[PDB]
Amino acid sequence: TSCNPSDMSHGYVTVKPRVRLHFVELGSGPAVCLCHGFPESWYSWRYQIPALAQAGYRVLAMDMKGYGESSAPPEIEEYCMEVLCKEMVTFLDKLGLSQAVFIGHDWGGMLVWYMALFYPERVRAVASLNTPFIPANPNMSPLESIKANPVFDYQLYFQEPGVAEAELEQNLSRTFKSLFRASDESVLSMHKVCEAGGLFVNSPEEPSLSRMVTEEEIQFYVQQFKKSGFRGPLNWYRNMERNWKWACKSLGRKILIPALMVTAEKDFVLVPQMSQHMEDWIPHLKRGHIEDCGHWTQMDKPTEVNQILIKWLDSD
Amino acid sequence: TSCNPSDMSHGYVTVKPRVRLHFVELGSGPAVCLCHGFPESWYSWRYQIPALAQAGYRVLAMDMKGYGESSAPPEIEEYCMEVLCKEMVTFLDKLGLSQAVFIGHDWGGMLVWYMALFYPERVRAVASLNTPFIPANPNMSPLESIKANPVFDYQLYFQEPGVAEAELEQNLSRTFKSLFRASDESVLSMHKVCEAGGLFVNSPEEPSLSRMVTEEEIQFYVQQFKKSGFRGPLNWYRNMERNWKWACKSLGRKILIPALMVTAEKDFVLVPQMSQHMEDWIPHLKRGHIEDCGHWTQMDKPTEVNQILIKWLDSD
Ligand SMILES: O=C(N[C@H]1C[C@@H]1c1ccccc1)N1CCC(Oc2ccccc2)CC1
Ligand SMILES: O=C(N[C@H]1C[C@@H]1c1ccccc1)N1CCC(Oc2ccccc2)CC1
Repeated sequence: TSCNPSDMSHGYVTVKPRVRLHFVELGSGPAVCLCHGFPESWYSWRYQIPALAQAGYRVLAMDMKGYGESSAPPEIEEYCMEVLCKEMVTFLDKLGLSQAVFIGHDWGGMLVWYMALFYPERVRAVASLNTPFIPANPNMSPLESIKANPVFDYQLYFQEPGVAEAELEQNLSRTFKSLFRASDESVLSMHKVCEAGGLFVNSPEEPSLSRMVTEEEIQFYVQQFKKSGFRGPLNWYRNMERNWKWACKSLGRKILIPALMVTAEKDFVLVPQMSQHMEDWIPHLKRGHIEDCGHWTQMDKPTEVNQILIKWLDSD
Repeated sequence: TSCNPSDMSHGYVTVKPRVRLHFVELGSGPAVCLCHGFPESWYSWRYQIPALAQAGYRVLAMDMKGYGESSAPPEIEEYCMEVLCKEMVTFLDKLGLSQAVFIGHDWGGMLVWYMALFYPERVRAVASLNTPFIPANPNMSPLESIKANPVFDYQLYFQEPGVAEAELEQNLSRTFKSLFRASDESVLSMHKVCEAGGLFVNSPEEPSLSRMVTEEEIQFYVQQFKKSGFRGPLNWYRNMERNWKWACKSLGRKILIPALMVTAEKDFVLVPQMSQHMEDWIPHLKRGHIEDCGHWTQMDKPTEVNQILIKWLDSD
């Protein structure tokens, strides 16, 4: 059911002089590109990779820019959606793939939605775990969306370069044990982070291991983030204005390729209802929904995830 | 139309603790594994890779064990056909490929024949450039064979470890310019190498640049062989008794999968006639033939090679 790092084919593509993307590859058949979120890894797809391969697909599980063995340049602008999207199109070009199915989770979900929006010729079909597609609003900028919804206080905390990095890097084992939990095992409150002076200001010093993950799996993430740290990954949050401006350019156009939106009942940041009017701009959208499932969808409910993705790939 | 290394996807698979195989990967569709000869590189397929990919195939171009970015262990036993084939099987396994079409040239061609013989379940179809399939003779030694063939003198010169390595490594640039030439530009004789005391004793000091290759292409080979040198590549020659014995436990089995033999009119080591009775053991055998084509079939007549491989791939 799971992947061992040293038993995988590891691929590397240079998308521009500074930058190479690492991926893991398994299977033959149509190309399916898996795109993880924050603060994760190709390995967050470890339960999907063999199941999709076995179901008849050629799986490319990325280390997204900023992560793992992929390049992690320091400049904030290197991680705006426009740049990240172009690099992924280049990725396909170097691999000689005219198209691929894109499946994303969290920030990776935002990525695949924009790939579908701006590069539909290169996206055979698109699926997102948790992250909805909301057309950009030309009237309200990104800063007025947080005042409307206090849940994203932590996002403000993530803005100033250096600050969140030092807390998250301070003790990597504690970071991942604190984050990677089932929703009922939560020890964090993304609500008054800036005032409290940190995400872990008063969560346990020695968190217990969640029933979702083993010590060995936590240590893999720990090992991976020692390479470049949290600057690249946190830079994904620091281009809200640039992402908004860019999203605003494709107002009129709609996603006409096969599409899947999967919601998780207990994800308290990417709430199911955020996706509810996606029919209005994607009438053919297919849906899944996972019960009793928190934010860490792939880890939390791998079997449900596998069943939903495999059924959708095999049909449309 | 060729390949630029920095524009290729580079793949890496650890097949056992000490050994990882490097490959370049381009395209989508049925998997086609390309296996070069001595002393070459994945790069020797530079004109086939884009053509096959464009023709609807997923091309995996190998650095064979001993070469380029693949591991090159020192021991001679690591390069016997049994170990090499087993490793190629592990390669497919970890990539999650149940089968591949195998296409080989020179020593690579000998490899794919053995793969077809001993691992028919993993080999979809097989094609060899220049290298014929001759069933092993139970009654005649490997050293006994060379005594009915004086052109294979150079093979004796290859047996003592360190000797040829030193000659071929002493000026890499001269080495490749001396070897990679059209058969009418030849500056070498493989008549009496042992007693003449070297492959390059009577060839020019600064050979001209063959018409088949540019200075830049030559320098790529130079760069590649600086990593490991010639020990690994030459160890391919130093297992004749073991290879013979291994092959002598396969004399009942025939190749039932689709098979392609491509002969090269001016290959003065792997002569076309050496293949002339192959349909006695493979009745369904397809053939290709290339006029005015020396040993370096891929670089010498890339158009014709492409035409032939694509036609046969689309048919069986
Ligand atoms: O912050 C996250 N993910 C949380 C789980 C990560 C986290 C949080 C806190 C600590 C560690 C990890 N977002 C919000 C930004 C974007 O969602 C959008 C953006 C715009 C529109 C719709 C959705 C991607 C997902
Ligand atoms: O030496 C080569 N290749 C020559 C062109 C390389 C060369 C030569 C000289 C210098 C550089 C490169 N082999 C020997 C092994 C096998 O030949 C056999 C053996 C047994 C049966 C059938 C075929 C394949 C061809």
